[PDB]
Formats: sequence, structure tokens, C-alpha cells
Amino acid sequence: RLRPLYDKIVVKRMEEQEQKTPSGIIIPDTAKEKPQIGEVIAVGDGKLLSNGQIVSPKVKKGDKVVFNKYAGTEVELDGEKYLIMSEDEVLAVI
Amino acid sequence: RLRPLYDKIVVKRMEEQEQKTPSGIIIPDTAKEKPQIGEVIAVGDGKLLSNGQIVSPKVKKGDKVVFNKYAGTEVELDGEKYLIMSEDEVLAVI
Amino acid sequence: RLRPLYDKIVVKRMEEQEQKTPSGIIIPDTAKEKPQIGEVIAVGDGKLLSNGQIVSPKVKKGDKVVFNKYAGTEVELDGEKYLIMSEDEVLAVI
Amino acid sequence: RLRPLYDKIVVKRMEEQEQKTPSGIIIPDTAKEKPQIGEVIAVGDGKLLSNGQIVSPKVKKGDKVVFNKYAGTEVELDGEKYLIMSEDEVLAVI
Amino acid sequence: RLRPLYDKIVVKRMEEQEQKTPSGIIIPDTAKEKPQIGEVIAVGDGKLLSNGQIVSPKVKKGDKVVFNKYAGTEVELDGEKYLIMSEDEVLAVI
Amino acid sequence: RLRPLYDKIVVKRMEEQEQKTPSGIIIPDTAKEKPQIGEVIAVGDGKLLSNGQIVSPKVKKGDKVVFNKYAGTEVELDGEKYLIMSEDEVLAVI
Amino acid sequence: RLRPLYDKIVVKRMEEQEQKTPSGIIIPDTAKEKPQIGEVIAVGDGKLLSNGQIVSPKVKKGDKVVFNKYAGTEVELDGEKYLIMSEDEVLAVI
Amino acid sequence: NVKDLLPVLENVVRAGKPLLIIAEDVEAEALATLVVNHIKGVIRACAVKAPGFGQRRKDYLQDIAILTGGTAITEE
Amino acid sequence: NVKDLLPVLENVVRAGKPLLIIAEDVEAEALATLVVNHIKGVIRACAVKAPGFGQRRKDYLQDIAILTGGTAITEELGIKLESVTLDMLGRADKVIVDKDNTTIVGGKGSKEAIQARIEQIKRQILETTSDYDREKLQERLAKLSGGVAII
Repeated sequence: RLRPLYDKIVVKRMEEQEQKTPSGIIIPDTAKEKPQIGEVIAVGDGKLLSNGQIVSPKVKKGDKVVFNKYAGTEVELDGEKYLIMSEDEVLAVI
Repeated sequence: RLRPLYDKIVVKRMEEQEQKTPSGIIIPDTAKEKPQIGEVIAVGDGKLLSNGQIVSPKVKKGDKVVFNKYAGTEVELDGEKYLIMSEDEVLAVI
Repeated sequence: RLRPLYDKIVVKRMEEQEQKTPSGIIIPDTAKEKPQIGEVIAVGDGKLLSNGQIVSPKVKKGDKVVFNKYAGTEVELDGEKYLIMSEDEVLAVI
Repeated sequence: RLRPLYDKIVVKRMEEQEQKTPSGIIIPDTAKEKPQIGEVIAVGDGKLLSNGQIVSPKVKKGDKVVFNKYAGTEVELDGEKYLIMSEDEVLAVI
Repeated sequence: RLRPLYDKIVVKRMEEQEQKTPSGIIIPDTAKEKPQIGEVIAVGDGKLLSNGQIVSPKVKKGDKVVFNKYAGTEVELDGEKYLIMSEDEVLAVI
Repeated sequence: RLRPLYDKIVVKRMEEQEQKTPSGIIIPDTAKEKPQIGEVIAVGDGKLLSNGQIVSPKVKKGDKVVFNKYAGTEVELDGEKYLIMSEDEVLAVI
Repeated sequence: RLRPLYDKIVVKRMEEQEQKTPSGIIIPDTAKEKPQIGEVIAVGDGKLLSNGQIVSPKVKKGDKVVFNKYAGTEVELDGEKYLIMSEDEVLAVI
Repeated sequence: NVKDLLPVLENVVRAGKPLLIIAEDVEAEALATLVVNHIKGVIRACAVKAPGFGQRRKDYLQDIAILTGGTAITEE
Repeated sequence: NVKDLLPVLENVVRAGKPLLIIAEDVEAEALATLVVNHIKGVIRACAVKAPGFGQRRKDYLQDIAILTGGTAITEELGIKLESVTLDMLGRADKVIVDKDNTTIVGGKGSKEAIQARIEQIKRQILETTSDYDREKLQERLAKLSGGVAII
């Protein structure tokens, strides 16, 4: 449905997953932050270089990426919410 | 009537509706931000590259775009309000 | 009389029109806002690119240009008032 | 005496007068702004581009420029005050 | 496991060592700062130039990279944590 | 002794010689600013462009150069005092 | 040992050496600021031009370099200390 | 502000009937709109302060609202 | 401020008639305009303080605007001081200004008004007997309808 423009990407969060340590300690929701891990729904055309060339985005639909801390713009679509996210502000992939 | 210059875009927002969640809950108008969905009516000639070339805007007449939560100039035109907006701040389309 | 340099333009605002709604309600001048509609008096040579090329301004001195709320700087010429501005801060034309 | 370098321009700020309206109303010196009108006494070699090229300034010896209300350094030269100022901050000419 | 994009580098700090002076003075952990020296787990493709060219990163797998105090984003990866950082903020190597 | 790098220039200010009004009025040193006119000791290779080209400095050894009230770091050498500068903050010469 | 990257430089400051005026007046260490004179230790490859070319740094080795006070991170290393330093804030040499 | 008073003014000018305002206090840009419009005769209207204090406001306007056949515009 | 003081001066220099200003105050920047202009004789004008405080302010200048044939530029009316003109600028025949007193003879206008004010103010005088304790309300009637005598 939603398609980004130029270097923009649209990414979903990892959703609240009942966070708990591998040792079995459960952290209450009042003391955990929204996950930084997310996967791509759609990919834009890419960056606009100064000469007009369009670099192909290096992200893929099926991978997962990490946002720095507050990346995203929290777009919403018929009750579902995504964070549209910029290529140059991606920390890393998988 | 009103036409933009270079990369400027004229967008008409989604206006006021009796908002209700899919469960049927009606949100009062005092607890809602202005809609972030808009329709493109006028498209500028395109962004001015550093070397002077012109790139055709990707948005088209009648498309649905989402603003960056604050974009526009709230300009009035013939008893009506339009939102002149720029390509680098358009979030995503349809 | 006066002529601009590079991308500068000379615009004459739409003066004190004694604003009234189409429904007939008269708004006092203590409640009005300075009009954003202006008439172009002089057009400069055009934007000077980084490589020295000059692009002809898209304004043609015979059109209605709407600025942002605080665009341009006032200049006084032999008794009248003129608002000069650059080409990249006017948002729409006609 | 002074030769400006590159885009710099040295201007004399129209000197001081007691201003009177065409109707004959005189304004006291406590309510007068320093004139924005100026005449160029010398011009620099021209703006230095990113590629090293130099573009000849369009301002001449006998023109009348207008400042953007603050531009200048107010240099002193044997009791005479000049206004070294730049092209990109020149509002308009004559 | 994790891989970066473009100029990003994944770096692992020197971790806890119970800092002690060569003379034998033991400094308490409340009076020591997180080490600025780290090691590289993986490197990205390289810096993305304005013309689209890609330059190979000047850092290898086994290099010991020293960085500034706040050059990372403190990522987490299934229990271990890494320092995502770019090429322009790593001050030197070994 | 010292020599500058790239666009840096080495200048010495005209210093205080008990300045007086040309009509004979003497101004105390507690109410005067450090002189803004100075002469150059040494010049660098020149401004380093983004493309690598080096432009020869316009300022020469014997020129008298004025600066914009905050010229340089005011460094010390062998007990003598020099005020390094650069052409972008140079205002005018002689 | 310690290798700077690209345009970074490795510099050692002069360090306090019982500072005193040539006239024989001893200044206490509580009233002297850290020396601005530094010795070049290691030199990086050079600045990365926008096109991707590499320019050889103009400082070679062991030359005395003066810096604008807060021009280094004071990198921590065993024994003799260093502050890393870039070429564009280098003040002057020899 | 005019941005809210005008839409309600838009409705009454279409009907062409007199208008009465009961509000907490009107002393500003909004106030000047009615009186300059009333002088020009485009509408015949007046504005008054609401009675009571604290709790003593809302009960009074509620009694006035039901007497007039309309509804009180409450923040609730 | 100087700017808004030009349009009123622009109108009066065009007709070449003296101007009397009643306002809350005229500070140095505005006041310097008239006094400098007054010495040069381009205008002959004077400025006076407004008569009273609070509700006493509103009542006094409304009466003053009535017998002068003009109108009072109030916040309610909304006319910006820049946009004022000769049309609502009131008139009088003779005014006397001294160190602490100002007198206006009257323009003999607004006959329907002055007869009206006689009515409600007396209607107000009888109603104000519960509260008023000063002749200021009767003197308000006396000033626009008769005179005052001090023995």
C-alpha cells in the first residue's frame, strides 16, 4: 500500500514481545524501551545525488534493521502503524 | 489557478470527519491533531539540481501523500485553504 | 526604478484591502494580517549557480506571487513601500 | 584607498541628513534610522567560485546600493567611515 | 552476525580490566571511564561519495581502533553489546 | 620564523602608539580598541579548493590589511606577538 | 605504533618546562596555560577530497606545530601522551 | 480569537436573526469583531458574562440551556 | 512610536489647522515629533493627558467626543491609529491649555445627543443615589449642559 519516495524506507517495529532476560528475569513494561529492531515493508528509489544519479538502496524487504534511538516518523495506516525511516540514518542491517 | 515553483507542491488535506475507531468509539474533536493525509492538486516543475538540471517530481495529480506532521504554509486561496509543500519533506505516497 | 541582483525580486504587496468575508462579516484591521499576495515590480538576472551559470527566473513580473508569513525585507523608495525577496522563498505563483 | 578582496564591496552610507516628509513634517534625530542607501567607492576582484573561477561584480563606481539593515564593518580611515560589504548581502541597486 | 552499511563500523570496547597504574595503584570503578579503545567486528562497504563512488574503509578486522568519548550508539545484540560508529569519528588505529 | 599552512596568513596589528584625534584631542587608553589595521609577516600557499586546486593568496607581504575586529588567535613567538589571519576574514587592503 | 586516519595528525605538546620570562621573572605553574606548541608524531594519509582524491599532508615529521588551544582529544596511551589533531585547524608550522 | 467566533457568526448571518453570547469573558480581538459588525448593522448581537463562580457557573447555564431549548457547549 | 503619529500629522498639515491630542500619554519619542515641529511652525499643536482612570476615563472622553462632533477611537471600535482620518477627527472653536488645566468651549454640535445625555444621566443620577458620594456624576451633566461656579 504505502510506497516511500527517494531514499525513504518504511519499517515496522518488533512489537512488544514480553521482554525477559535469558535467565528468566521478566522486566516490567514500565522499565523497557520500544525495540530498535525492525523489518522493511517497502523500499524507495534511493538517494538523489548532486548530479541527479539515483543510487540503488542497499536495504532489502526481507532483512531486519536497527534504528539509532528515535528514528521513524510513526506513520499510521488503517489502525496499523509503521515508522518511515531514512537510509542514511540506518545503523546496520541483520 | 495556483501553481508552484520548482520543487514546491500544493496539497489538499483530508479535512474533518466524524472520526471513529473500527470498534465504533468516537474521539472528540478536542483530542485529535489535524489530518496528516493529503491529496496533490498542483505539482511544480521540479527540484533544481546543483548543475542546473531539472528532475520531474515523482508525485502526480490526485495522489495521496502524508506530511511530516508539520509541513506546509497554511495559505488561503479563493476562500479556501491549501497546503503548499516541498518534495524533500514529503514522507510517502499512497 | 530600482532593479535587483541575482535571484532577488522586487514585490509590491496587495495593500490594505479592508478585508471582508464573502458572507459580509467585516474584520477590523486590528484583527487582520498583512497580506501575503504581492505584485512583482522588478526581476533580477536569476540565481547564480555554483558553476557560474545563470537560470532565468520563473517569475515574469505580470503574475500574483504569494510569500511566506515573514518573507523578504522591506525597502523604502521615494515614499512608497516595497518588499524585495529571493526567488527560493516565494512559495507559489498565480 | 582600500581595495576589497573578492566579493567585498566598500560603500559610503549616503551620509546624514535631517529627513522631512513631502508634506513638510520634520522627524527629530532621536527617531531616525541610519540610511540604508549607499554609493560604492571601490569594488573587489569578484566572487571566487568553488572551481576557482571569478565572476565580475555587477556593481559599479557610480551606482546606488541598499543594505540589508545591518551589513558592514564601519571601518575608520583618517576620520572617514566606510562600509565594507558583500555581494550576497546587497539588496538592490538604484 | 551483524553487518553495517556504507561507512558504519561495528566496534567492541576493551571492556572491564580493573584499571591499574604500572606502579600498582588500583583505581576504583567509580573513578574510571569506559575505555575509548576498541576492536572491529565487521566493516561496511565504505563511504558513499557525492558522485556515487565508494571508497574502501581504511580499517581491518583485527585492527585496534581508538575513538572519542561518545562516538557510538550502544547497540545490543542477544546479550552482548557493540558500538556502532562511522569512519569520520574514529580518531586513530592501534 | 613561523609560516602558515594553506589559507592561513600571519599578520601583526598596528598596536598602540598613543593615538590622538587629528584636531589635537587625546583619547585615554582605557577607552580605545586595539587597532584593526595590520601588516602581513608571511602568507601561506593559498586557499585549498574542494577539487584540490590552490589559488595564490591575493594579499602580499608589504600590504596593510584591515580585519573584522576578531582576526585571529593572537599567538606568541620568541616574546613577540603575532596575529595570524586568513583571507576569508580579510576585509580590505591598503 | 599509533596510526592516524586520513587527515588526522598525532601531536605531542611541549609540556611545562619551568616557564619563566627572559628577564628572569618566574611565573607560578598555577598561572600558566598549557603550551600551544606541539611536536608532530605521526601523519595520516591526508584529507579526502569530495571527488575521492587524496592530498598529501603538508606537515612531514617532528616539526613544531602550534594549535588553537582546544584542538585535540588528549588521547590516552601508555607513558608519553598525545593529542590527535586534524589539518584544517593547524595554525602554523616552524 | 476570530478563528472560532467567525464560524458561529457565519451561521447566524445566513439565518439573519439576532445573536446573544454567554461566555466566561470577552474583552479582546474577538470582542471588537461584534461591535464593529453591530455598528455597521450586518448583525444585531450582544455578549454577556456568565453568572456564578466555580461550580455555580455550569448549573446556571444548564438551567438557561434547557429553558432556551438549546444545549450548553461544555468542555465535557 | 513615531510611525502612527505621521498619519494624523499628515492629515492636519494638509488642512493647515491646529491639533489637540488627548491620550493616556505621549512619551519622548512621539512627543519629540510635535515639539520639534511646533518650534518650526509647520504645525501648532498641544498634547494633554487623558481625563481620569478606569471607568472614569471612558465616561469623560465619550462626552468630550460628543460636543466636538467627532468620535472616540477606542479599543472596542477597533480603528487602528494608523488608519484614522479627518472624517472622525473632532472639532472645536477654542481650547485653553495651562500647566494643570484644559478647557474646551464647544462645537455646538450633537443637539440630539446632548438632550439625550441629560435624560439617562439624570435617570442614572437617581439610581446612583444608592452608591455615589461625589458630584462627579452631576458635574458630568453640568459640564456638557451648563457650567460650574466655585465660590
